[PDB]
Amino acid sequence: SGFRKMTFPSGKVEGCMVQVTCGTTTLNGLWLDDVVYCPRHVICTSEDMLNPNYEDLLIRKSNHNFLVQAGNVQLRVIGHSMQNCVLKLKVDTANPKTPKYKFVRIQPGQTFSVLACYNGSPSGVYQCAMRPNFTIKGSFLNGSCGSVGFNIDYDCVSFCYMHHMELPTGVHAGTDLEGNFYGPFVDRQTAQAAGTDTTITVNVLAWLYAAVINGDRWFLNRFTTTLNDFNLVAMKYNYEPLTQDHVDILGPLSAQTGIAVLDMCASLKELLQNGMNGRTILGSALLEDEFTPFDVVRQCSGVTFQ
Amino acid sequence: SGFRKMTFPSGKVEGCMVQVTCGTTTLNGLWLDDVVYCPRHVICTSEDMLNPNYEDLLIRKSNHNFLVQAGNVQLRVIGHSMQNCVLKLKVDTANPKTPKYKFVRIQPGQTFSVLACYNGSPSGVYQCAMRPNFTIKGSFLNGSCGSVGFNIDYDCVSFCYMHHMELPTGVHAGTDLEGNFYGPFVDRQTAQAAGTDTTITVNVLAWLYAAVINGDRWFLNRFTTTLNDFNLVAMKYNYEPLTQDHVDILGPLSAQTGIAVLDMCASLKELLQNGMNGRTILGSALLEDEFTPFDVVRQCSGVTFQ
Repeated sequence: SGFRKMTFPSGKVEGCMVQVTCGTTTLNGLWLDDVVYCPRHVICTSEDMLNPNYEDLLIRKSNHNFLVQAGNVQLRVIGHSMQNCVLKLKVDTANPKTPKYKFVRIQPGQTFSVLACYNGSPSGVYQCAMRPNFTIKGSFLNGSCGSVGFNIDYDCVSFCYMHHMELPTGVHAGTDLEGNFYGPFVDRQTAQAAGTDTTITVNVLAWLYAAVINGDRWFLNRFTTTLNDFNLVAMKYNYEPLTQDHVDILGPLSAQTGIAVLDMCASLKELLQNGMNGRTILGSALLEDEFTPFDVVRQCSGVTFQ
Repeated sequence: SGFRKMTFPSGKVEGCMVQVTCGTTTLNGLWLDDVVYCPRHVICTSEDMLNPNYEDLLIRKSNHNFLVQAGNVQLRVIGHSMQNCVLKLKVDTANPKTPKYKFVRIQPGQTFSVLACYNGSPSGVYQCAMRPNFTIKGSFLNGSCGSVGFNIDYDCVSFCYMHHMELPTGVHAGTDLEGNFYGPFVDRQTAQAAGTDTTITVNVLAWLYAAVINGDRWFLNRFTTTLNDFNLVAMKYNYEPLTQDHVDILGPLSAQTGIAVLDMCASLKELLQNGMNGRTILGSALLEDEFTPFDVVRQCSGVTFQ
């Protein structure tokens, strides 16, 4: 038993983390096959980031202006191109540790593991979720740009995130591995703010099902509610509107534990209107929304992926 | 910026995770050089665990009764021995992925990363702390035995934990890599209970310093307190007695932020006597005690270890 925030084994990703140097700037890159992917603002200095013409700045750069280091080994750059907000440095040697991988644009609410890196060296890994406002609440200091988010299914590494910037509000924004920013953020140093960050309701119900499996049952009420009435309460407390697809996704969690989805929605409705009354659930005094229904089934059933 | 629960990159440990089979039982083992370390209750069935004579059960076993699998490769066992609560299976081939490692018996309050495994396959990694009652609050299902805890400094893998059992209370107990159980627990299926689990006070103050660095300052009071008076309040709310060594360890956190340790102890005293009043600190409504003062300096300064 037990339930904690888990990340995928980051071994397959460490073998792809490189250091990219371009002028006075250095950040991390992702080395898959003979292409190194890195944020495109490595070609900017601190003064260019106010309003950089990336196409113009990229013209002044040649292949030999990109210093890619894989540990102690240096990869000779033989081609550079940019799509959206990412660079593609074609290198001469392919990564011998390239795992089976995909580039996946995840949807909001879904989670992934983040391998934080500095100077191409992995520094730690933590679990994060794609907030409804397309931000993530990771932890990134200077030099962490280029760190990737990913999910590990079977043996395939599903890359989904690349960190790009810290917003003035303290949260983080980035792109998929094709360079497309999640949300309406751009890779500039301007007044950027994220919208209303609501709560992923389907994740909260999955986290509540994991509580029942683990022994916490004080919240299981003696009431019920319909999907329409529950969504009325959800909008008052800034929760994502629950759809029937969410109810269908919570099917196995409902079948494993015996509490119907709408029955758990009433328990969540009671928690939104009465609070926790000083109690805790899975060691937390708040309602957690960064566990997808798959994340719970992973941990409450023991799925491996080596 | 940002602050989250972080684990060390588990890559160096995945290359050491093997599967050990002995009869109908299968759990995980740690393969360093030409020795595989695994829990000693792999030689027991479900009925032996009430009161197993491990020396007697180990006599009935020979080298060829131990089936060690490293992925698809099988390691031929050429020698078996047990020290305390761990087995040592001498194998013919040394692990080509053995990192620089140590066997370290950590002290309570210190943290480590746990790589959960099933059938020798890594399944996920989460950060945990050695509670004052020598338990850990991980997450372990059947087949997770043999999973290790570790810390990564520089390039050296400091192994410190090996999971052994789920207590009836739902928490977990284990040994160091020399087989010595943390705490008064034994590797049997008997009525075992952990003592009073108190709060690691020095960790809470470090987590409060990380809050100040990250922008949370609502708890920084206009009072102060002495070490004696604070320890009086700490014992009322079941907190570890703060020593001068703890104050000395919080030195750099005090110097980086400007709030003295005793000044922060008054803010913590106010939080113990008044609660959070509905507010949160670093996204938590409770007081976190699973961040060592080193864990904060790791994350608030960007220390890498590849």
